[PDB]
Amino acid sequence: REDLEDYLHEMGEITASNVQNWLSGRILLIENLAQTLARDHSPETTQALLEQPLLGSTFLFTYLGQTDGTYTARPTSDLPADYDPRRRPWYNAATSAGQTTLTEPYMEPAIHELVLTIASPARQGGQPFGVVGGDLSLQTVVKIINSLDFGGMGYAFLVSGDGKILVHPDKDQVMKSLSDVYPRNTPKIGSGFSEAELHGNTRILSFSPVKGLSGLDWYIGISVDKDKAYAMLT
Ligand SMILES: NC(=[NH2+])NCCC[C@H](N)C(=O)O
Ligand code: NA
Repeated sequence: REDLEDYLHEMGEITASNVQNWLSGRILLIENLAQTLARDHSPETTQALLEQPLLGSTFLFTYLGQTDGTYTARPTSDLPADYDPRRRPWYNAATSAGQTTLTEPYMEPAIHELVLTIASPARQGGQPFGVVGGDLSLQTVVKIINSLDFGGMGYAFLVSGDGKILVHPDKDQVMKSLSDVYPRNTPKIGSGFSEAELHGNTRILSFSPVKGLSGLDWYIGISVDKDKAYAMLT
């Protein structure tokens, strides 16, 4: 029957769970770094803390955007001379969220590529002195969304609650609304399964929410080829 619906539900929960566990470990570093900088954030200690093998191999750039405009980042790169950390989208994201949150994908100014930033408000007893941040390329996340093994029948993407596709294997549909990519019979966020057409291919979409992301309701979208998926086992 439509036990394929049961398959898309389990794969959606497993993917959403694997993305949560993947982001939890990286959030652990930024919080551990923000709490250490809360105890000491002198340029001597901030330098030694920002350059360590665990942070360097995990994020493209690990940095502390201070409250007075001071910026320290590892590794260093070419940023505009008027670079103010407080005008950055990751600075206001951690401030408005009041906790460790994820930024929607934006253009990284140094390497010119889509990245998602983990950011925490660095405070010492409700007195914020800066915002700690770490950059994850959108390409890394896309690889983690599709780490599960499909039968070549579909893929998996990340979409927000409002319908804006965050990370996606197709670079075109990134940051575009769910209505833009699917103009007619736009899939609905949440349960259940929706039918749509993309590039002349009948597609079935399912959405499983990413549990555990404080401050965000992000859904793992699973878009599978309808005809290719109905090739079932015995
Ligand atoms: N010194 C650096 N290379 N910093 C790079 C990280 C900056 C951060 N991605 C931003 O958009 O503001
Ligand atoms: Na396909």
